Amino acid sequence: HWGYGKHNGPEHWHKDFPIAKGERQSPVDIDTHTAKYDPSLKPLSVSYDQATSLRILNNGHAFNVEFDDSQDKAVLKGGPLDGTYRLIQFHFHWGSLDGQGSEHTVDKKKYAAELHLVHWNTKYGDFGKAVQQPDGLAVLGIFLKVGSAKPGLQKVVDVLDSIKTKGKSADFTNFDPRGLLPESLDYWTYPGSLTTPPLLECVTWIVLKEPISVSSEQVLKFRKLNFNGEGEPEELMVDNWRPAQPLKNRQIKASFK
Ligand SMILES: NCCCCOc1ccc(S(N)(=O)=O)cc1
Ligand SMILES: NCCCCOc1ccc(S(N)(=O)=O)cc1
Ligand SMILES: [Zn+2]
Repeated sequence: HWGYGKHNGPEHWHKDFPIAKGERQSPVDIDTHTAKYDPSLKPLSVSYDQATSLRILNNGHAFNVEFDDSQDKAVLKGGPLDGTYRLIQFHFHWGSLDGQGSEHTVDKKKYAAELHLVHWNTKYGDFGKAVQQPDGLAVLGIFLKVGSAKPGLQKVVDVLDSIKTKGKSADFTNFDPRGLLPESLDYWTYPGSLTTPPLLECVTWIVLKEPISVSSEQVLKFRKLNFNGEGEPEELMVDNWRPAQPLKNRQIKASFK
């Protein structure tokens, strides 16, 4: 199975997922001087007041916090988007060291981690159908830097002991993802892909300019998770990020000057 190790990592993925070498792969480096301000970009509309979180799962590559997406409860609209995108899950990518972990980079700078809030276009009915469309998903990407603690992240950190290994899940109701956002909703946007297999080219990426800060203890607890299942040799879940891919025939637009 694909992974992040030397023998099954990002360099290998193209052999089973040839779209790895495609025209709109993610993540990418965001060159801030080359991105263009687009005054026609609308403000993001993040409407999470009615979010219903259900469960947290170690899926062997990261942990997902899952939401009830059977109604318009937590949705993303506006910005570059046409229509309404429902929150289905969020997850993170992170490093073994504070100087790496993010998937997107900014002027080649790597953050300690990156949060992905994953949404699907309600005109396609369900997530499985959405990922087969060029405008199927909207992923909101938020950089994490190490500094002061993020209070709204702590309930996530404290449950990770109960989902240490692959396939473990825990009830995770009443979590408010609004606590994970920075102050500003200024963003960059570009057309891209899932950053894990199957690497489908179905994502409108919206990457916030302002990182959130998390504490060293918070990200240390991420690093104590396991890629492996219970009773298997322990492999710490670290460096579960794909490096920047060629931008090719794309331009990154900015919502701000
Ligand atoms: N030397 C043996 C290594 C074992 C792993 O083999 C793999 C070979 C390829 C993949 S892929 N194309 O899904 O990333 C995953 C695992
Ligand atoms: N067709 C099944 C798809 C399963 C994977 O779902 C993903 C959903 C989001 C991402 S990412 N890192 O681009 O936000 C990766 C994978
Ligand atoms: Zn992701």
